[PDB]
Amino acid sequence: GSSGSSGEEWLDILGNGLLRKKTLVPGPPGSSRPVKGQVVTVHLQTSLENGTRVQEEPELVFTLGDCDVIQALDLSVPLMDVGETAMVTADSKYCYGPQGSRSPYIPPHAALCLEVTLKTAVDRPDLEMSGPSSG
Repeated sequence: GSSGSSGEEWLDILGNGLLRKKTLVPGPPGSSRPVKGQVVTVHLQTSLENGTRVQEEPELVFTLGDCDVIQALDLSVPLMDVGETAMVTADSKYCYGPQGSRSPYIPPHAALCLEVTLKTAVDRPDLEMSGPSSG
């Protein structure tokens, strides 16, 4: 027969298998998934499949719904409730690309372990005296 939710292994966000998600720590019953188009602040940490931390962003902020961040992070944020620590493992393609990065630099086709943590989601900006400009 069939029980219902079949989650023996990581969760397929896209379905292919590249970009996956693993809830490390679930949030409270009061929390809930944020909205696309608001200021979401989480903690993303890039690390080589081996264990070579490439970067560490404690206060990562971006505008959900604008792909202003990694394709494995912006596609996971809206897949986790505020206060729930979830990890994501996608191929470089979704991370930086088959071409690599600049600074920090990263090798192509080189998967990277990223740990997403939804802290708070609001409309108001977090980083004062900061923002994009025309030029």
